[PDB]
This record gives sequence, structure tokens and C-alpha cells, in this order.
Amino acid sequence: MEAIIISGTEMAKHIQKEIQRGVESWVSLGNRRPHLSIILVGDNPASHTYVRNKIRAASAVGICSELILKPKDVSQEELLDVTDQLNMDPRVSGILVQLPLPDHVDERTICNGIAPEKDVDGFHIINIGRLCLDQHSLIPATASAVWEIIKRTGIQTFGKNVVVAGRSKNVGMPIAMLLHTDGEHERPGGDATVTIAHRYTPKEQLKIHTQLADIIIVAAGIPKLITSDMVKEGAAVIDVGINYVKLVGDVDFEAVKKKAGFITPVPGGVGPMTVAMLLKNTLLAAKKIIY
Ligand SMILES: Nc1nc(N)c(NC(=O)Nc2ccc(C(=O)N[C@@H](CCC(=O)O)C(=O)O)cc2)c(=O)[nH]1
Ligand SMILES: Nc1ncnc2c1ncn2[C@@H]1O[C@H](COP(=O)(O)OP(=O)(O)O)[C@@H](O)[C@H]1OP(=O)(O)O
Repeated sequence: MEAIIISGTEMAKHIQKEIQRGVESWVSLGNRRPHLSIILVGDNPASHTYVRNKIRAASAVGICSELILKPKDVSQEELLDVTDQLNMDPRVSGILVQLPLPDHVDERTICNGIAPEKDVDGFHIINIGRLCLDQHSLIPATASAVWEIIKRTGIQTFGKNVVVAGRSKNVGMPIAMLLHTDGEHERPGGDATVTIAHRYTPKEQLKIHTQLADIIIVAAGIPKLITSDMVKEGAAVIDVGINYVKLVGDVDFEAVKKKAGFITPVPGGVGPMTVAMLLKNTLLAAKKIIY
């Protein structure tokens, strides 16, 4: 069947309008306009592209931003000095450290250096802890994005088989967490039956599991990891992969769009929604209502 191709770009646009209305409403009440401080380390052109999209989108919804550049050979200590300063600046509502960081910087240490209340990526251990206990939290943007695409398309999760191909602590694990957890908890989940796959799932076992799946979510960085033979007729296929090989996903799109009932393209799928959900988090953080 010809898959319905989900426009992340368009959905992100609708959602940015909602956040824009949200920001004006917050400022209409006597409150400070959200300010997002972004730290970009080094010269990765993809990292530079994503931060520009984030600043441009922030501007569009009336969220102030400032870009703090650091060179690739910056120290862990120097990064934590900046995060400390930003934590103490009451005009900064949100702090984002673009990943990945240089190999000599411990990611987990920097993530934990951001005040939870300002942690718009939700990578701080307290925010991860609260996510894993289904409490109100700043929910990681890409994970939020996937959940939002699913809900606004009307893809049913409740009682459904879902495979998450990816266990990363920033993307994979949060997706598994949102999708499988109780619909009635403080932070509702999808009530889906979730299989977690990763680099040590034999491909033959991954296929056996995807074949039974009502939803495949792949966040692997392996072009054509998901081939049409792996997909159940009518299934939803959410492609979080970004592969510069030409930009392609983890899904064999031209084949899988003939088998699936719903597919996200790359580019134009999860990417723009990552940006949108970060801005939602930036507004939410500014209102200081979780902590
Ligand atoms: N701290 C932190 N680091 C991170 N690395 C991420 N992820 C993180 O920025 N992802 C991301 C991926 C793609 C796009 C994007 O704009 N994608 C478009 C355009 C792609 C392109 O021009 O190359 C698309 O898929 O259509 C934006 C953000 C994050 O959310 N927080
Ligand atoms: N063949 C495969 N099948 C399913 N998932 C795979 C996969 N190969 C990689 N992945 C997963 O896709 C994800 C890639 O995410 P990532 O690049 O952000 O990695 P990291 O967690 O090290 O930062 C990983 O969770 C990865 O599994 P590992 O934790 O074992 O590295």
C-alpha cells in the first residue's frame, strides 16, 4: 500500500504557532520572555546546521537566544564554568549543550552541570530519573518528537507491538520509556508492548520482532537497517536516523513506503519536530512549574 508520508516540517510549523501563542500569553501576564543560551563546541557542520535551525525557530516563536561558541579543544572544566554562570543568571530560562562533545569531555558530567529547571534537553540525571518514574519532567526533544508524530497522526500505541531499534540514553531509552508506560500516570505513556533492540540484537532477531510490530522506531544511524521484508503491512515506521553518505534515514524509504501505512521521511520528518519540542521545553522551563 502507498504509505501516508508524515511531514515533520509541516507538523513542526503548526506546533511552533502553538508555542508562539504560548510565549505571548506568558509575557501577556507580567513574566520574562524566555531566553535560551546555547553552547556549541567545535566545527561539526551538522551540529552548526541544527543550532542555526534552533535559533531561527526560537526567533520565529519570540524566544530570545544567545549562541556561546567554544573551540573543539576546550576543557570539561571550562564548559562547567560556563554552565555554572548560566545556572546563576536569572534571565536565562533554558541551557542547551549541543552534542556530541569532544572525546576528552565527559557528556554525563556536562549534562549534570545544567540546573534541572533550565535543562531543556532533559538530559540531567534528575530529569532522566523523573522520566523513568513517569513524573512531570523536561522530556528529551527527539523522544517527545517521536511521541508527538505518533499521537497527532492518530497511530494507536495502546496494547500495540512497538520495536525501538536503539537504546541510546539521550534518544532510544526515552522513546522506549514514553511508549511502554501507563496512560494514567502523572506523565502519561503509550501503554505499548515495547521490544528494545540495539547493536547486539542479531539482524535475524530484529526482523522477527519488526514483522510483529504495529510501530517501528529506529534510532541507529545505519542506512537501510529497516528493509520492507522486515515491516508488517500497514505498520507505522518512524525514522530518527540522520546519515550523511546525500542525507538518508535508517529506513529503506523507497521500498518501505510500499509496505507501511505511515512513514517519516529524512529529511523533513523527526528533524524539524526535534526543534519544535525543544522550544516547547524552553517555554515549559521558563514557567518553572516542575520544581
Ligand atoms: N544538546 C543536544 N544535542 C543534540 N545533538 C540534539 N539533537 C539534535 O539537535 N538533532 C537534530 C537533528 C536534525 C535537525 C534538523 O533540523 N533536521 C532537518 C534538516 C537536516 C539537514 O539540513 O541536514 C531534517 O531532518 O529535515 C535538528 C536537530 C539535541 O536535541 N540536544
Ligand atoms: N544493528 C542495530 N540494530 C538495532 N539497533 C542498533 C544497531 N546498531 C546500533 N544500534 C543502536 O542505535 C543507537 C545509536 O545511538 P547513538 O549513536 O546515539 O549511540 P551512543 O549511545 O553510544 O551515543 C545505539 O543504542 C545503538 O546500540 P548500542 O547501545 O549497542 O551502541
